[PDB]
Order: sequence, then C-alpha cells, then structure tokens
Amino acid sequence: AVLYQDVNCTDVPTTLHADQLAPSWRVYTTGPYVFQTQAGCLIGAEHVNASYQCDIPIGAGICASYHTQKSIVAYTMSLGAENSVAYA
Amino acid sequence: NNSIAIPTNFSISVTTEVMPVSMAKTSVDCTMYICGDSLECSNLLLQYGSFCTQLNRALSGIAVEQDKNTQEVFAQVKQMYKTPTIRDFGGFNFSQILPDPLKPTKRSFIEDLLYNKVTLADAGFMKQYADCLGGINARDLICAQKFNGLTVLPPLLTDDMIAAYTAALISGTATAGWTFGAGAALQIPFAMQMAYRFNGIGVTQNVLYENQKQIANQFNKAITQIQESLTTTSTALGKLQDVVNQNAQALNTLVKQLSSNFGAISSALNDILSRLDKVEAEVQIDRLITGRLQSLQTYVTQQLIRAAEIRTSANLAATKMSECVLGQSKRVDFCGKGYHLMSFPQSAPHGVVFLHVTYVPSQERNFTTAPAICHEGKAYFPREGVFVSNGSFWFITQRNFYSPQIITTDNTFVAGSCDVVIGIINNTVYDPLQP
Amino acid sequence: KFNGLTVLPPLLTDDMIAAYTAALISGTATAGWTFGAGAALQIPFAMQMAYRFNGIGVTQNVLYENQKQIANQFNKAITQIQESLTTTSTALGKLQDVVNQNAQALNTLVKQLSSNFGAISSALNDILSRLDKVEAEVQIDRLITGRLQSLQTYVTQQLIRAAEIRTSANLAATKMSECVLGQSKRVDFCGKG
Amino acid sequence: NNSIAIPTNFSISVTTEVMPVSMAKTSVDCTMYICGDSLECSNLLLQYGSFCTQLNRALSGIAVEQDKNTQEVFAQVKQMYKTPTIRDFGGFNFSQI
Ligand SMILES: *[C@@H]1O[C@H](CO)[C@@H](O[C@@H]2O[C@H](CO)[C@@H](O)[C@H](O)[C@H]2NC(C)=O)[C@H](O)[C@H]1NC(C)=O
Ligand SMILES: *[C@@H]1O[C@H](CO)[C@@H](O[C@@H]2O[C@H](CO)[C@@H](O)[C@H](O)[C@H]2NC(C)=O)[C@H](O)[C@H]1NC(C)=O
Ligand SMILES: *[C@@H]1O[C@H](CO)[C@@H](O[C@@H]2O[C@H](CO)[C@@H](O)[C@H](O)[C@H]2NC(C)=O)[C@H](O)[C@H]1NC(C)=O
Ligand SMILES: *[C@@H]1O[C@H](CO)[C@@H](O[C@@H]2O[C@H](CO)[C@@H](O)[C@H](O)[C@H]2NC(C)=O)[C@H](O)[C@H]1NC(C)=O
Ligand SMILES: *[C@@H]1O[C@H](CO)[C@@H](O)[C@H](O)[C@H]1NC(C)=O
Ligand SMILES: *[C@@H]1O[C@H](CO)[C@@H](O)[C@H](O)[C@H]1NC(C)=O
Ligand SMILES: *[C@@H]1O[C@H](CO)[C@@H](O)[C@H](O)[C@H]1NC(C)=O
Ligand SMILES: *[C@@H]1O[C@H](CO)[C@@H](O)[C@H](O)[C@H]1NC(C)=O
Ligand SMILES: *[C@@H]1O[C@H](CO)[C@@H](O)[C@H](O)[C@H]1NC(C)=O
Repeated sequence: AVLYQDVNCTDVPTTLHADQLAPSWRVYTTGPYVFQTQAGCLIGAEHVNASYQCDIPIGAGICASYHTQKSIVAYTMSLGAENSVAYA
Repeated sequence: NNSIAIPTNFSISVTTEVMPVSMAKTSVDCTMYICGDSLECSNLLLQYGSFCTQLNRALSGIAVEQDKNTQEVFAQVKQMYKTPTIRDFGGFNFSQILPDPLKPTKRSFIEDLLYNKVTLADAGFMKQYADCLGGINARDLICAQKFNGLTVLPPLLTDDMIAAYTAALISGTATAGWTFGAGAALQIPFAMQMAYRFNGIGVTQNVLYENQKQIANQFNKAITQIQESLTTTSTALGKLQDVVNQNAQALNTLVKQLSSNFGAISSALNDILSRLDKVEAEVQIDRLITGRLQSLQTYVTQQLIRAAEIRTSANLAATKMSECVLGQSKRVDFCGKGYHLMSFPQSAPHGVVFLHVTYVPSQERNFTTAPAICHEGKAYFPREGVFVSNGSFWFITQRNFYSPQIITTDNTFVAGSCDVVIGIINNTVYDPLQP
Repeated sequence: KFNGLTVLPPLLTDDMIAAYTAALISGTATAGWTFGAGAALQIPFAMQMAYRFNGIGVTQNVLYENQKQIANQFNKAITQIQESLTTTSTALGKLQDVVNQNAQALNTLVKQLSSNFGAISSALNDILSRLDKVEAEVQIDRLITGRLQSLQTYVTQQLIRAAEIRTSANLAATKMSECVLGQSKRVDFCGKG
Repeated sequence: NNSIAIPTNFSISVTTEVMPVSMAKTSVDCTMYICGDSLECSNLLLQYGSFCTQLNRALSGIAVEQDKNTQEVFAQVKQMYKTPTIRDFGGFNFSQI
C-alpha cells in the first residue's frame, strides 16, 4: 500500500502526474481501495470498522495489518478494554 | 536545648510541573537536497550511495523512539475506565480536571487552557500541499522545506487518545485510589482515600474528618487559583516552546545552507552545467556534493543529541507518573515541595503537566519539651509523638499538628532507670485502670 | 587567547557557594529535616538524632543510654576523615580529570593549526605572498574547509561532555534533595548501610 | 532452620562521595581562528557565514546550561540561616564543617 503525505484523495493523480507514470503505477493513484486519514490518502488497503492492536503504524491513530484470500486492511488502534468501576 | 516549634494549622497547595516528552519526527531525502532534480548529478551520487542510507538508518531510528516516549508515559494502564457522571467526590470538585460530557470537546478545561498557549503554527506541523503549489504561499518557509525534501512525519497517537488516557488515569485515581496499579481496581469512598493518604504523612486520621469542609474549600480554591493563573500569564510553558523553536530553526538553517557554493563558481547546478563542458564540470559538482553531505551529517548528529536529551526527560516523566500518580511517594522534593498527597496528569503539545497536591504546615508556636519522663524510677518514652509543655501541664502530641493528649501508659513505653538519660524530668503518668 | 579561544567565568563565586553550603548545614543542624518542607522548626539535636535512630528499626532508648559513645564515634570519624584528606593525593580524581580533559582539548584545538590540508603551506602569509589572486583562492579555501572541521569536532565533543556532566549534576541534585534534606530508605543510595 | 544472628554493638561511619557538577564554559571566535587577521581570507569566509553562528549557538547553549547545574544543586533554600555562635550541639562537634 502507498501513503501520500498531506494530500487529498481527489488531488492524488494531479500532484503525482499520473499521465507520465508507468501503467503499473497508475493503479495506485485511484480505484476502489482509497482511505482518507489526517496524514494523507492511503491507497492500497481497505478500511474496516473493527479495532485491533497495532501491527504496522501509519500515523494519526491508524495501524495497518495483513488479515484475511488475504489482503492488507487498515483500522484504528485500540487503547484498551473498556472498563467501569461501581463507586458509592 | 529545650525548645521546639509545633505547627497549629496547615494549607493545601497545588503546583505545576511541565516536562517535555517527545520532539518532531523528521525524515530527509538525499535526492532533491544534494542533486536538485538533475540527471547529471544523480549519476554521480551513486558513488556516495553508502553515505546516504546511514543517514536514513539514523533519522528513522529516532522517530520510532519518539513513539516510544509517549506510550511509556501515558499508556501505563491496560483498562480504559469510563469517566463518572458526578464530579463531587465528597466535597472535592473534579469538574475542571475531567472532560465535560455536555461539550463537543473531548478535553477538559485546564487541558483546553494548556492548548492555545504553545504556538505550534511556526513549523510545518499542519500544512496542506494544495496551497503550496501556487499563490504567494510559495514564499513560505514550509513550502521551501517541502520542495527540498524535508518533511515532518505525523505522530502515532493523536491528542484525543492522550486526552482519553489522562481522563482514564484521573478517573481511576478518583474511584479506586492507589490500588489500581497493582491489580484490579478496588472501589473506595474518596474521604477514606484522603484519610489514608493523610495517615501516610504523620498526621492521624481524626484530623481529616474534623476538617473535611475546610480541606475541600482549600482544594477547590487552589484549583480555581491555578486555573486562572494560566490565562493571565504569557510565559509558563517555555520548556515546550523551546523544543518547537529549536526544531524549526534547525530546519530553517538546513534549508538556508544551500546558498553556499563550497568553493565552486556558483551555488546552483543549473548555471554550472550550462556554462562548463563535461570535462571540468565534474570537478565543481563534486565539491558541492561533498559540501552538502556535511550539512546533513551535522543535522543528524544534532538531532541525535537532542533525541537523547528528550529521551532522558521522557524517562523522568514516566518514573514520575509511575511513582507520584499511581501511589504516594516518600522521596523528599520529588513531586511537589512538601508532603506529597496525590497528583494529576494533564496533556500538552509534546509534553505532560503535573498538578501536585501538597500539604504544608503554616503557623508555629514555641514550646518547652523534654526527652523522657520517669515516674517511679523507670523512664517512659513516647510511642508516637513528642512530650510538650503549654506552661503548666505536660502533654504528648504529634510532630506535625498541635493536638495535645494526656500522658497515659497506652502511648508511652518503659525503659531505663532515669540515671542515664540527659534532661529527664519528673512527672506523673495516668493509669487507666483503677477500681 | 591569541587564537580566539577564551574561557568565560562562572556566575557564582566560591564565596556564594560556601555560603549556600554553610546555610544548608546550619539549617540541618538547628532545624533538622523540617526546613525543606515549609518554615524551619527548631528542635534539640539529641531529639533529632533520636528520631533519626527511630527510622532505622532501633528504638529511641538506645541513643539516650549511649549518647556519649555516639558523640565520640562521630568526632573520631570526622577527625579520621579530615586527616585522610592531607596524606592522600588521589581522592578527587574525577574533578581533576574533568579539568584535564577540557585543557587538553583546547590545547589540541590550538595545535591543529599546523596542518596544511593538502595546500602548499600551513600558514596564510606564505601562500598570499607567493601566488597571485588567480590561483591563491584554490588554496585558501582548502585551509578554510579544513579548519571548519576542527571547530565542528570540538563543538560535538563539548556537547557530549556537557550531556554527561548534566547527568551527573541531576544525580547530585537528587542526592542533595533526598539525603541532606531528610533521611532516605533507599538501599545503597547515599552511604553504605 | 532455627538459628539467627543478632548484633550486640554498632559503629558510626562517615563516607565521602565526590561528584562533578559543572565544567569550564568556552567561547570560540570564528574570524580569529580561521583567518589570521588577514583581509583576503575574511572576504571568502562570508560565504561560510551560516556555518559559524551555528557554532556560536551551540557553545553559548552549553555555557548558560553550566550556570544552571550549580543552582540546581546548592540553591535549594530560599532563606539564609546564619551559622550559630556555638559548635556543641549536644556533644556532637560541628567545628570542622
Ligand atoms: C459487586 O461487585 C461487582 C464485581 O466487583 C460489581 O461489578 C459489576 O457491576 C455492574 C454494574 O452494576 C453489574 O452489572 C455487574 O453484574 C457487576 N459484576 C460483574 C462481575 O461485572 C458490582 O457493581 C458490585 N455490586 C454493587 C451493588 O455495587
Ligand atoms: C486555619 O486557618 C483557616 C483559614 O485559612 C481557619 O479556617 C476558618 O475557620 C473558622 C472556624 O474555625 C471559619 O469560620 C472560617 O470561615 C475559616 N476560614 C477563614 C478564611 O477564616 C482555621 O480555623 C484555622 N485553624 C486553626 C487556627 O486551628
Ligand atoms: C526528681 O525526682 C527524684 C526522685 O524523687 C529526685 O531525686 C532525689 O529526690 C529526693 C526526694 O525524693 C531528694 O531528697 C534527693 O536530693 C534527690 N536526689 C537528687 C540527686 O536530685 C530529683 O531531684 C527530682 N528532680 C530532678 C530535676 O530530677
Ligand atoms: C561497643 O564497643 C565500644 C567500643 O567500640 C564499647 O565502648 C566502651 O564502653 C565502656 C562501657 O561499656 C566504656 O567505659 C569505654 O570507654 C568504651 N570504649 C572503649 C574504647 O572501651 C562498648 O561497651 C561496646 N558495647 C557492648 C559490648 O555492648
Ligand atoms: C481536503 O479534504 C479536507 C477534508 O474533507 C477538506 O477540508 C479540504 O478542503 C480538502 N482540500 C482541498 C484542497 O480540497
Ligand atoms: C462501517 O462504518 C461506516 C460508518 O458508520 C458505515 O457506513 C459502514 O456501513 C460500516 N461498514 C460495515 C458495518 O461493514
Ligand atoms: C464545581 O465547579 C464547577 C465549575 O466551577 C461549578 O459549576 C460547581 O458548582 C462546583 N460544584 C459542584 C458540586 O459541582
Ligand atoms: C540547656 O542549656 C543551658 C545553657 O547552657 C543549661 O543551663 C541547661 O542546663 C541545659 N539543659 C539541659 C536539659 O541540658
Ligand atoms: C571540637 O573540635 C575543635 C577542633 O578540633 C576543638 O578545638 C574543640 O575543643 C572541640 N570541642 C568543642 C566542645 O568545641
């Protein structure tokens, strides 16, 4: 997967000059697997709503992993198990 | 030799302690700093190819370590305790320390005041690439830093996760006390926690229950005083500001050091390759490459030294969090000036601000004392406290509060023969057994 | 001094430092451990030593029956410490090494001015008085680029030494705060026992 | 399994501990060290002008630190207690310190 630093996902092919790139490079500038974080556009990994531990940290609370065919997923790191203490 | 001062009142003081935790993670591209997008220079840099990854194996060694400083400090609990719905823990007001559920923000009032005091908008912490392409914004410093291949990587933990960590820590301190650092959290009312913390100073627990309202009012007034003191002042977080200023000025110096020609005929690769043929253009470009490697080397060395200093500060912060927050510390002048009671952590940009709650005695009084009292040939020594005289009677008190008690046999232990103790006096000891 | 390498004086004199030390010792002797928390509270020295004995595990009746023996032992230990600082010659080797390292580094920086760095001479006077301005700029620049490296290395080594001195200073501050202004229970922190 | 050793006497010892606190502050002049009071050398040093203040921003960063290392150690009291006129605090002799 490819992370671009501080760009918007609509402006990825304009600021990378996708017309002059190789045909194998152009699949990593757009497509269905596009995620928008606070660090920039992550293209190559799908986003899931679950929360796990951190495997490959990206930034701004995002950690990628290699989950199940297998593919690269992205999520938000979990700080810990939610707990409550009954106070009286 | 027979005079002692015993305090008669006290005060509760809340003090601040600001320590940095991490600095700005930086990455450097060898190409687009040494060879300015020219094909003739990139064919010569390969001979120095082993001199570049050694930089990138160092600057990438700091940055991951910069994500180890934070999680050692804040992520000291494996449980995320939810914030209680009430803020009145037996008179002690925790409203401005804990997050407000009726607000869109996830940070408390003092945390909000600590932000908007460190001007983070001096470096390239938040700068989009859309406005960097055109307009007058190309005259900015950050645009030049980005065009020369000098970026700043974002941190792993955001401010919301750190605020959640601090809120969980304060909630665990309020609802459980010192016992949630050992194993599972054990609930206890806050008055009992204050009484037990008072009992670990040298003050008996009857003092708190007779002065609960005064201590609550003093704590609330101290919190209101420190909260207002963060708005009128202008310089209180200079430690956190110096890190940002140093990093920004180092990056700006590294950018501005590209105007030196290093002994060549020009400081740019374009007017050298467009004037001299390839016979003698390779002896001027190589001087520029060997001169521009030294700037990167010096920057990496200074970043490593600053990273070591920041790591030392982060280790001290982690020790202070483990010792002065999860429990009560007996080390003198470690957290707060005086007798430590408890502490509260607050987040700040690349730093932690500790609020230490401390007990200080205020009003003294002269007294005449004695080392021991012997009654019928046998010497009596105080178990816990000192013998004292108010002018006509002799009592036994504690060392940190004037609470006179009648000398009985339940607070004294016997020894000696009062022929060997220097300064012993004659007095009677009350016996609580008489039919 | 002729090559522009001076040593700046410290802000605090020796008299002020001795005044700080005397104030700390007098506050420990008269007030005790209670002048590091708030206001100083007076207490007789015998009762202070009884309380400090009570923090070990020894009851306080032991000192009042053996006060003269403890006083004589303390006086003899102080006398033996005083006489051991006159006969010996290697007891402050750390501070002596601290002085010698800085002196030797500055001397090496001075002596590194005799290297020509590949030029025809190690001095700027026999280069400018032999070659014209056309081909003298290719030799002076070699000397400048060579002599910047010496200053860079000196600054880097000074920074590393300053870091280790700051670590030792923080340890000394912790020792002064925890052991002088009180009585610490940490094993083998200050003392042996 | 049923034997214990208990002391019957003690001794008071005094142990010295030496620790460095500060070192010698140093300042370096760029123009005097690099160019031997010659005008031709100083006309070429200006292109290296950014490389010199970065030196003088480092050593001056050390010296102002060395004036703090002392005041963290010794200046831990805001009051000056005057030394008493007596040196006999209940038999303990303080005349040497
Ligand atoms: C009795 O102790 C238990 C476990 O220490 C407390 O914890 C849970 O409290 C919630 C909220 O009231 C209950 O739904 C759970 O059943 C409790 N138990 C467990 C195992 O999760 C409980 O609060 C305490 N009882 C009271 C009345 O406060
Ligand atoms: C210690 O000082 C506080 C003030 O800092 C005193 O608190 C007052 O107590 C009286 C009753 O004793 C109340 O009516 C007042 O409202 C309290 N506050 C003030 C500001 O006066 C306290 O009594 C003192 N304790 C002593 C002298 O033992
Ligand atoms: C404290 O009491 C003791 C015991 O009574 C005093 O010692 C003797 O007391 C008797 C009367 O009980 C006198 O006749 C003796 O002269 C006392 N002897 C001595 C050596 O003093 C003792 O004097 C009393 N006072 C003090 C200050 O210790
Ligand atoms: C502990 O050892 C000391 C000597 O280090 C002994 O001190 C002597 O005590 C007697 C009375 O007990 C005095 O008359 C002597 O002047 C003391 N000094 C010397 C040098 O003999 C002390 O008795 C010992 N304690 C014990 C064995 O319980
Ligand atoms: C990029 O996306 C963010 C978030 O939606 C938006 O605020 C910003 O205006 C966008 N930038 C551009 C140049 O469109
Ligand atoms: C994940 O969450 C988003 C945001 O609420 C939602 O639109 C989406 O349907 C979810 N996907 C699932 C549950 O697979
Ligand atoms: C606590 O402080 C808040 C904020 O100042 C205030 O509104 C409130 O009345 C105080 N008391 C309680 C019991 O919440
Ligand atoms: C205290 O010192 C004074 C002055 O020297 C002396 O008169 C008195 O006897 C001493 N008291 C004791 C109990 O040692
Ligand atoms: C304390 O030591 C000094 C110095 O040796 C000596 O003159 C003096 O007599 C001793 N005793 C007292 C009680 O001052």
